[PDB]
Amino acid sequence: AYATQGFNLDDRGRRIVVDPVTRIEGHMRCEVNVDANNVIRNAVSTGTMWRGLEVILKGRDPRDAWAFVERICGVCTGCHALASVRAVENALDIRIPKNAHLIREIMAKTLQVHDHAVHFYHLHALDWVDVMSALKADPKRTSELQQLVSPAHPLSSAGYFRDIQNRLKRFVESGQLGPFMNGYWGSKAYVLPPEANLMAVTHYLEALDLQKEWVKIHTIFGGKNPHPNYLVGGVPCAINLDGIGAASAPVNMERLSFVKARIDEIIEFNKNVYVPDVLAIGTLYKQAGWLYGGGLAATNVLDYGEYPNVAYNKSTDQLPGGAILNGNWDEVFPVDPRDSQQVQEFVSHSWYKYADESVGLHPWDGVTEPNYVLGANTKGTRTRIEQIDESAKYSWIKSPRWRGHAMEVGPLSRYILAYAHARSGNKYAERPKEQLEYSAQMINSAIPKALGLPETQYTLKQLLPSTIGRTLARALESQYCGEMMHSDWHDLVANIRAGDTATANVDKWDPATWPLQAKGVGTVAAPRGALGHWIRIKDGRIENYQCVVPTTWNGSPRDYKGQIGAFEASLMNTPMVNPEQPVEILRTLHSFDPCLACSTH
Amino acid sequence: PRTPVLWLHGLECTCCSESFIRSAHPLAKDVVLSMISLDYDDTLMAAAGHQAEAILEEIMTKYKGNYILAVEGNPPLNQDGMSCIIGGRPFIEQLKYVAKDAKAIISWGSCASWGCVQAAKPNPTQATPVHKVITDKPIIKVPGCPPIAEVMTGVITYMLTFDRIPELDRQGRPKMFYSQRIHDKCYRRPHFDAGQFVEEWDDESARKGFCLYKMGCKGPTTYNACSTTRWNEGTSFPIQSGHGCIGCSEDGFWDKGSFYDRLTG
Ligand code: SF4
Ligand code: F3S
Ligand SMILES: [Cl-]
Ligand SMILES: [Cl-]
Ligand SMILES: [Mg+2]
Repeated sequence: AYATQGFNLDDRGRRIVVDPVTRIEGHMRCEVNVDANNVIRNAVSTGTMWRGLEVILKGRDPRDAWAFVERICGVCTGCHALASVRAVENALDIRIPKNAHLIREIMAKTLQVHDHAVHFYHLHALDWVDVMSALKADPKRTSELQQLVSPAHPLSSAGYFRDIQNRLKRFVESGQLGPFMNGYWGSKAYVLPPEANLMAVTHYLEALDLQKEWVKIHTIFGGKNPHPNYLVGGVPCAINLDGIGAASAPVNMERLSFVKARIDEIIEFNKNVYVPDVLAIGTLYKQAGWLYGGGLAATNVLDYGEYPNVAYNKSTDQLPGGAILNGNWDEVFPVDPRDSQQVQEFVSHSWYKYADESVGLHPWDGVTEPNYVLGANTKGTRTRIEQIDESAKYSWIKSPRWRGHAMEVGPLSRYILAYAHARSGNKYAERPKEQLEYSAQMINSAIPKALGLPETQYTLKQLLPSTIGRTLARALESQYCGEMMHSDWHDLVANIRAGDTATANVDKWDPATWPLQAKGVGTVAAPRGALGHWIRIKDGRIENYQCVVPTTWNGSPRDYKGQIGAFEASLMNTPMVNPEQPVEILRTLHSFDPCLACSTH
Repeated sequence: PRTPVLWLHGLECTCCSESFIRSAHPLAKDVVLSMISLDYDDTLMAAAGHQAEAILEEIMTKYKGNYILAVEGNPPLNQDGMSCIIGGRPFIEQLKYVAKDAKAIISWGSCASWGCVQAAKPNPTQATPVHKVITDKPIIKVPGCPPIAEVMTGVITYMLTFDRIPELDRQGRPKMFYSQRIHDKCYRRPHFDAGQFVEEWDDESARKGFCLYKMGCKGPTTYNACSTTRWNEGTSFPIQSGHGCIGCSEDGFWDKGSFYDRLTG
């Protein structure tokens, strides 16, 4: 047992293993210890995959890198490509034209919405929603709930909900439960009434059909989704308004109109389906007293800051970043990805090796040499682990820290940062502040009043650092991203109509024009938090390429000082209804939206 | 009853799973609810840990020789296989276990088919395609990074309707989707035929949709349905949106030189 970061870790209780952790991207193992009353008193995050992209990149052409690193992940598809082209452009002093900037922003915000909404419905919802309970719902009362939760959503009739319920009934009655097989249905950890479950399952199905439409924005600008194409110096999707037949361009007015139609659909979905569902589900779990899962969000949060309303002008970031420590929201520290003393990665408890593992390496000096070795207290063998030994090396995820501090990253971090910035007088963060205040009022008062529940008085400081808050911030971010790209579209079309059709700067395309050595960094507010790629170029080739990815931060194992990362902190001090059913573990881990391929790359 | 599908994930990026759910015809919703029984899939399944693993034995026993194994990603042979761990054990052990009683095996995507990005030089994990590990079972390769959504659901639809693997080429790819090179029906082909090429990004030629051969397009050597079926319900494909094909459905495409270096000859 030891104390760290205000957490009292204790591994003397009953050990529980969850492997595989499902409804995430990629491969994770989680172990906990629970006390005499089933409360988690120790948590262990193990990334169970590695591919070695950083090693693979060595010696290759910086212009090709984006395509390699894009394949770090097909869920957060394109965010690595964006980080890569930004890193190369930074190294080579390339400035992209305005249309390329706007198209990249639109693609980024499309990813945010798609990734967030699919995460919530298809990966997260089953931690809050009992599908079997949905079978018991009254269709008319479900219709009535839908009208209260979201008056503007037109899919609300009792007949509609009855038809969806009937299809679910027949599916279950077949005896082939598919994705619902061996689920935790009926657990006392589930608190929703049947009608809320049926509404949510209905939206799960609605979202599954709709998500394929949103990504057509990627398809127009980047050729395909998953894995749209990017370009060092701009975008490949050249613009020509008059061009028809043999002279047809990738982007004309009809293509832009198509994009706008998709953006308008996104805005409807976020406002009418996604945000109201999370507000309602959040309210009901709040009423049940389920405010667990805050972890590091209560103290230390970080993001690089993103979405400048003026390109290359960081003061205009619409999700302004930095770092908060010790839960002091009155002080945002600036974060500099170039500073060797700020972002560093340890491998003390990871399956890698450094010359000296008492130090953390800034990614320009990063090293990725695998070292799969298990500690003396392991139960099992090298190829058959029964209980992992967290006192030694226990993960394929490195341990990123900021000035030595363990930080949480992600939409929640960005929303806490936005709130802090707005309170200091930052006008660019007005919208997220407005969303947060609106959400707190809905959760505390409006939804309770509508549902005949007691009104509560939680502050944002109390509500946000929780698994509910983390889930809320993601939904709000989706909505904000849809709104922003609606504006970006207008700016893009206006710029083109004013006569600027440029999409690529090719002045430094040819490596004969490059400095003989250079270093660069590209950062992105990726769906799961703070993403950075750090590159060193020598004689036209990649000398070093290091990625520090959002789930690397959140899912990280302990560092040299034994400080825990966001996943482990979040599980601490949570009661489990049944230690053998990982309902609460999944609910909280899933609230970070773990991407394990991203975390390990 | 609906044919059980056990969908395993090795080393991967999950692009094939994402592509699958983009399918418009048929909808992935209809595939899952009405066509297959998707009994194991890390991405979507309710059960975790012990409850998830217990599904595999149950389905393999009840549907012995009558379930489909779908594999996304691939097994690593280095690090004693523990660069991909499932249930405390190497992925390769799960793969071999589930494969033994499958009636057919689908290798989804370039990862499972050939190795894809993790197998690019110097392949630190010795990531190895499924057909090099499973050598005694019928395997259909559906390559591409990822494959087109309707190609994936088209393969499933054929297999379920006919209880057969469709006709394959010598590389194990379904002829119904991989018989054409991109360059055969690429809409920029008339420009190629006239020697009309983009030479620099966003040049006048690029704005007129000239051929991308000199910008490195690997369409002439790449077999896929991208030029005709296209992507995301026929919305575009890489070339239509202005970037050359990078050869993503072909074996070892990461190690055939820069994406921007033109083909020779
Ligand atoms: S763009 Fe590529 S596939 Fe199309 S005609 Fe030119 S070389 Fe062939
Ligand atoms: S890069 Fe891949 S998606 Fe099609 S156009 Fe080329 S085979
Ligand atoms: Cl060992
Ligand atoms: Cl390959
Ligand atoms: Mg890294």
